Amino acid sequence: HTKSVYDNGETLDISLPIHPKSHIPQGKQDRWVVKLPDFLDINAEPFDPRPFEMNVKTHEDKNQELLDKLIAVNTVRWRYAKSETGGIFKETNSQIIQWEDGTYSLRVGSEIFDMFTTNTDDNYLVSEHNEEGILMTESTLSKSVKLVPASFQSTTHQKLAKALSAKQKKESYARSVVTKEDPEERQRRLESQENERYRLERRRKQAE
Amino acid sequence: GNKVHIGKVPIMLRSKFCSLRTLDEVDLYKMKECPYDMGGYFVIN
Amino acid sequence: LSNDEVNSIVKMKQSLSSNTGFNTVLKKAQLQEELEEARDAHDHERVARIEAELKSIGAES
Amino acid sequence: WEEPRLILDQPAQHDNINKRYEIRFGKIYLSRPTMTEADGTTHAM
Repeated sequence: HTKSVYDNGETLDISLPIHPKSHIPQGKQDRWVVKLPDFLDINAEPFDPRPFEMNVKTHEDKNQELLDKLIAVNTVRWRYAKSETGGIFKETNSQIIQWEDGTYSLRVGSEIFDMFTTNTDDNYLVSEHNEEGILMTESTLSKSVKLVPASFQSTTHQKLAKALSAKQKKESYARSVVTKEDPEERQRRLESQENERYRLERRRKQAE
Repeated sequence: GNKVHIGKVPIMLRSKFCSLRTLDEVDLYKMKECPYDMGGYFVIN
Repeated sequence: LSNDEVNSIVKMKQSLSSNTGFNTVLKKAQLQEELEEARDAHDHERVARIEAELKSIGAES
Repeated sequence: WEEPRLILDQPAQHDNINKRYEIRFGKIYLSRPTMTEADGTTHAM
């Protein structure tokens, strides 16, 4: 019997402000934690075509430019779609597809990335309240999900392979130069000048 | 602060920094170098 | 003769030197070294001139 | 670049003046092999 250490009974009358939720999970407060790959990005901001076109960057490094192009075209985005009835709706370019085997896949455009799920126990999601210095739980993270390219022939995989293969090809640090005179000339001339000023300084100090 | 000279590194023959990497076949004879020589060694003293 | 006088005479004859196989090979090697130096400096303008000069000097038999 | 910094510091009181003298190592420049004669002239080797 490990007796309870705390028996003072002191209690805090702290009241927390909570906001209504736009959605509510049904049947289970379960969520899946998914690691974000390098070739996939999330753009929570609404898609603004004009700033996007005006902010496209061009670099000399072909590998970096190709990687940026791949991540930009593969980035998950969303934008406001004007309905034919005059209303406004949230429109996204990303979907989740479940196959007949029960596996799940993340889809952006025509690209499909498979999901590998590993069950994790005693893993939960919490909401941080920094102003009060306490953590409020949200739900349970039952499964950890990894995103994997569907096949070799997928354009994303081929672009990644090209970028990584040509990235390690460029390696040349030392820069060549042409020597026109003796590399030791500076040292000897500066030593001569230093000895001259040594003699002058010694004479001055003996005369001082 | 600029290019200060720190030393001289011996150069392996027929390597990328050797003078014989270029020069083709004809000039290799004018320099009194055997075209059958394969390099891969240093010349110290 | 002194060393300096020998150098002066050699430079004078080099100015008079129309062509010599040893000297042509040395000039081509120096041009190749200058070309690699320009390449490492990403100077796309000098390298074209050096390539043109190398093409003109070359084509041996 | 394994050891890219040599640092000397000195808290001069001789008026607390903490002076740090640091030298950094930059690029490596290589050249084709060259011969420097006794007279002073240098030429490709």
